[PDB]
Amino acid sequence: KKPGVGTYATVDKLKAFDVTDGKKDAFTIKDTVRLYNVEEGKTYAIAGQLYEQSVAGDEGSALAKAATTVKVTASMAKPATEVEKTKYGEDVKVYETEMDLTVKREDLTKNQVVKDDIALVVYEQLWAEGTYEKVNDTEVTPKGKSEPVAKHNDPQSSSQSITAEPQFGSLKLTKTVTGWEDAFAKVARPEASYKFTVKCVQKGSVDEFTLKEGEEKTVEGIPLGDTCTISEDVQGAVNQAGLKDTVKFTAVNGVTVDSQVNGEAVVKIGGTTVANVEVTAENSFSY
Repeated sequence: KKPGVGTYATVDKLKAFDVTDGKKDAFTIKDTVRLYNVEEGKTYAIAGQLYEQSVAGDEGSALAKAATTVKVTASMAKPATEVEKTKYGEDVKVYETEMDLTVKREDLTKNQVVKDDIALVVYEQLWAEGTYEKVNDTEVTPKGKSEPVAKHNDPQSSSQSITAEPQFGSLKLTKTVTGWEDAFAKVARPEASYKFTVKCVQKGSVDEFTLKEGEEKTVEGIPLGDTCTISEDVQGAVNQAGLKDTVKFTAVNGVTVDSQVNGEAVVKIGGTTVANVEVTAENSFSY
């Protein structure tokens, strides 16, 4: 029997949190530390670090760090999990304590649009009594070449994983028509089909579709703060109506829509601000 260490990471009792929550400036990862086959009455040092998964273990890349000393006692004992017993034996003695790892929301988002879930992971080390020169509240200083007696530096650990989950916005587009003239039209008004392409730059999306007059289409899952472009096939509209088409874009809820070329709009979907945006493209036909 040799000492071991394990961890279970949570945020507000859960395995994920909303990283695009503007009301939060930081998040606290509860790092529940499980000490295996340690000696009652000895004083160990423990350290934890929080990393984004792709750089997990890279010194300099830590989002948060914590360190402390723990004098192991019987009152800390907790029942072993089946996973713990499988690894360490059915008689493994488990002692539990905890530390907090607090990360600033801006160190996750970089104050930029968040496209995808950010995978996080907690690493932990256990240091035996006398093996560390000192401990501050972030790091254990070794005695020269000394090392922890156990580590849990496991980047694929589900137990130590946390997901920083972004929320998403959406864009609804509705087509309207004014100025139709049967003398010039080449199709029946209710059969006219108006072609659009909606692109969202941070999402990396291209959605092509048609709307008849009065129809709508929604593009979902747009990163908050994304820039979205809407492009109509204006010549296709002109060909069907037999008239010039001035496309007039509007949006509800005070959202601005910019149009620098006829049939082209740019709109922001949320902030880095309204998240479910609704735009109307009016095909204003005239001779």
